[PDB]
Amino acid sequence: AANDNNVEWNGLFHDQGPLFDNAPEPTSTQSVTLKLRTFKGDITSANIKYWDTADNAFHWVPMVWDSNDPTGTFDYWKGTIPASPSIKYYRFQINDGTSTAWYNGNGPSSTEPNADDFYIIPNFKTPDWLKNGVMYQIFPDRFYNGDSSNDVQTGSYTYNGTPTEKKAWGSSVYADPGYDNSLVFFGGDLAGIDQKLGYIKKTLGANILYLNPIFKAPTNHKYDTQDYMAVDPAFGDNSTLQTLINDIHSTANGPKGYLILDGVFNHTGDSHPWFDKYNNFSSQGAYESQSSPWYNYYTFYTWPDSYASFLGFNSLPKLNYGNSGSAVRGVIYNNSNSVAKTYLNPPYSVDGWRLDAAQYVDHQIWSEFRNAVKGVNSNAAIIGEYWGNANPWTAQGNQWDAATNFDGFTQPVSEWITGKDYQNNSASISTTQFDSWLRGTRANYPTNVQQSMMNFLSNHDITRFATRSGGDLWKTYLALIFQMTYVGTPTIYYGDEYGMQGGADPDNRRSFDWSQATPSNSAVALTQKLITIRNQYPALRTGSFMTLITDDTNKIYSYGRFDNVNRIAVVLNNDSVSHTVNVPVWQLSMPNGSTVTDKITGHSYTVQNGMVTVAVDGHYGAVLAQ
Ligand SMILES: [Ca+2]
Ligand SMILES: [Ca+2]
Ligand SMILES: [Ca+2]
Repeated sequence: AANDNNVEWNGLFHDQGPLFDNAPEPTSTQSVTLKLRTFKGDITSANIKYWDTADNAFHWVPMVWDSNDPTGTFDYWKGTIPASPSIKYYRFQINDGTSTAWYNGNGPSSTEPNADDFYIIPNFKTPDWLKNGVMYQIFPDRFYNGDSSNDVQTGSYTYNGTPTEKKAWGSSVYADPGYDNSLVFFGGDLAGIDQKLGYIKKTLGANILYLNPIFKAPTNHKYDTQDYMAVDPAFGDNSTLQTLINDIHSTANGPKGYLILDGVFNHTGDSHPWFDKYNNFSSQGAYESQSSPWYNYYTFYTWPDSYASFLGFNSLPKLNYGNSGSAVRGVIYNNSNSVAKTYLNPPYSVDGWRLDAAQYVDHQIWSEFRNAVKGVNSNAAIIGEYWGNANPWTAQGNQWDAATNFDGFTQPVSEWITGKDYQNNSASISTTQFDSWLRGTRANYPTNVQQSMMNFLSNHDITRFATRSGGDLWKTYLALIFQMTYVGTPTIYYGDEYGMQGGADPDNRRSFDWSQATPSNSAVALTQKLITIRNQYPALRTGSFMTLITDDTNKIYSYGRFDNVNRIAVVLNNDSVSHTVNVPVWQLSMPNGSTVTDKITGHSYTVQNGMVTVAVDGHYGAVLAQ
């Protein structure tokens, strides 16, 4: 490159990783020094242009030449945005004489963008353990039966005229004729989770557990809460929960762990005493009388049978949060003994809440909720359920730390690798489309939020990845290599690590086959290897992300994860045959003559003419680190 009236887009880079931003989670008094990469000698000037919410105006900061990279291929330019408490948004103007390019979260543009600016949100922190962790999601009835004494039996109780059914471990999840799918119980419990902490924390290496609901409720899924304050007896008691939490937190039995609970705060069950549709309590619920002590906890359109609910399910009546200081806001979060606080305080001290159905609870309520949660424990995580762009609950730093990454992770991964959407409908995307989808969805979020997103291949509300993949376990390998090297918390839905299959609910909640929970299962062996690799390299958790190859002919995707210390080129082959790939590691400033090691195999390579040449099997990958 040269000063030649032309900005060369291929040389340009910025994100908020360590090489480019010295303060990605600044306080009010920390200035933000930003670096923009270009090809060496390519440009004549560059400017940071930032919107300041303090004065509703743009501000321009001229940049200066900072340095070359070690390979001598690139310049870095630098400039500093001043310290203050205000939210700010920035982009770059990049000039080479009569040529101008713009650059922001969406990359380069010939025209000035007005969306996808980078974020500066002073004093907004997400928990660093969430950014750096690996999460394991457990649907408790189906993971491990640690104790038969608490098992629900066939006919133990009835709910809305149907008896419960016990089914044998490993059998079909579908209720036998006459029974109901939501009242089928395999016997998994908290004691079982406790007994399997060595599998989770050592055999795999995950350090965060996320549980589907565990509080008293008549169904097997327990999203129809009857008592927020009691562990459901099928799963244990509150003392079992305390013991489980202390064993999760222990550093003596594996890495220090964290527990995130499912907070079902949009709605209760229809059998909650506040509602009491079936008169299970002496008290009078909202369904029973318009003079009920809890009548105003719900919203009736025509009392008693037409009321607000989750998605039209009459079993899930929607809570009326009223306005600030209301009784409902009190019992859920404000009161010293609220549901949200109770589990965050001793003797529980859980590490976060996953917010079920969170889009149906307004932004004011989530802002108050954040204050309640973070006031007890500033390092307790708040992850909202949302299937789209969760910017409205994340990008001002006043509500959630992150969201369930359906839109930025689960869907594009599904469509690229399996050719199906996550509901197993036909929907395929190319490698260029995959890369574009990923970039646009990252750009929806502040960097800390991106790094804290819950990135799962499957969950309890979508079809299993291994079913979408038609049973080809190598598609799971590929998905795992991507998952464990991408931006956001890798989240393993129990069983995905061994290739568990399953269609739509309830078949996505099969009982876990413990014969497969060893490194003799090749997917488990790869999962363990990848978690070890992710835990070795901060660049994989909090590093920059740069696209390197998007090859739609050979179905090759390559990207770099890199920081001040490490440079890692991930190379993924989404074809059904091997490809030998020339990896442009020069883009990551890996020097000529240096060595890289594929951390999956231990195979070593030498960088030549900016390239590493590696053979990658179909539906597999290499993780080329130095
Ligand atoms: Ca130039
Ligand atoms: Ca049990
Ligand atoms: Ca009653």
